[PDB]
Amino acid sequence: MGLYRKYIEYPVLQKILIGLILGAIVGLILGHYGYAHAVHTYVKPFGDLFVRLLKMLVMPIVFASLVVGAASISPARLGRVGVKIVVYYLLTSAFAVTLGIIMARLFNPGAGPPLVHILLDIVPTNPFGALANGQVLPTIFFAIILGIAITYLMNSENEKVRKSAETLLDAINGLAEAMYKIVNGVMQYAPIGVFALIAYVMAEQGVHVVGELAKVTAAVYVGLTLQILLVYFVLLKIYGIDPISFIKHAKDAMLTAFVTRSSSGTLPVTMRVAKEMGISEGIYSFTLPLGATINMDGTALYQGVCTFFIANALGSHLTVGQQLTIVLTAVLASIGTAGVPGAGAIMLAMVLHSVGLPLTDPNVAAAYAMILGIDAILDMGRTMVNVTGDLTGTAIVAKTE
Ligand SMILES: N[C@@H](CC(=O)O)C(=O)O
Repeated sequence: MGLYRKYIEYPVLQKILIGLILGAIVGLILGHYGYAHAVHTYVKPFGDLFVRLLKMLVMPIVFASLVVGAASISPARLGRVGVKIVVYYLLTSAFAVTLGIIMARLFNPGAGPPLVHILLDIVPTNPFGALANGQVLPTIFFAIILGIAITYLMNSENEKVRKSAETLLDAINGLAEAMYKIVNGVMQYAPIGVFALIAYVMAEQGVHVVGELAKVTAAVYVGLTLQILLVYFVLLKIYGIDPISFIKHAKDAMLTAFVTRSSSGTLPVTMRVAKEMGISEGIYSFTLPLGATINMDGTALYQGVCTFFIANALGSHLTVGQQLTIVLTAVLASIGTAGVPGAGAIMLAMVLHSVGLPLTDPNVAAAYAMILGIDAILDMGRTMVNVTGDLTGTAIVAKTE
């Protein structure tokens, strides 16, 4: 076709980066000349199509890949990896949100759920209904249950049941391997989408990011970088794995999660960098699709610093906010959020409705609107630390096995 084949000749991460750079440059130039409605009605629909594709991909890829993932064995490896991976994700997410409580105290703010039905909603009251209407967490539950039942059926004695279980597992594996090819097809289109998205985001609200609300995003970025270098480095340093080689060996997945702003949009490159890391296929194949959508350390560290930006601009106080329930509801919102770009803001609204200062006041929508505008640049570092937390967990359970 001509220049199209040269466009599918470049490597991907030497192209999404040039899209981000030439999006931020043209966004700043068109923000210095006041073309904000021009970008918002001409260039932003490409980024909205990109976000539409990354939302489309998440629901088959969290079901079929997770059913295939729960086919190592039923008892031993699955049980031990399950317990020592969910408690690992819980401690990493809780340490991230208590770092967020630690943050915005050395840093500054910017001036200018019935508590058991949330856990009972994990069990889906209808599996196809909880697969249609979003609901990533009950889809995860039903997918793990179906995987365990399929790996029980494959060890049966009747030949017809064995053939039927093998055919069902091969069908779901065909869907889970077709969704990765659709991910590759989307991430070929990705530089146009990230160009449009960062162009609009730098144009509309990002023109004054460094003037005011610079200390909140400085708090987010310094907290995420210190989260990396003070949790993941020490967790690789406990179990005897050199972590600078871990960054230089997983920088592929780190960078594509940094630019595409989706944890579940970087699942194939995270799987290929685990195999290029050589973790082992049977030991990552369950915990990477689980960890892609059950632990988000970026949103966990992000909800605390967002609630401290809102509550310390014009809010009640910090100890009247009762930070322990902020930690708990932020861990729950990190667990229950999806892997799309603009996901954690809605769960942040859920956190604020659940802990205090709900979204009805005339001085809470004005603080939330600025962070809804600036959410798109924080999503980058959020998904970056999420995918490298997944990779860190896979390397840890590679060590203790
Ligand atoms: N972008 C995050 C969610 C968020 O921070 O809004 C994810 O893909 O999981």
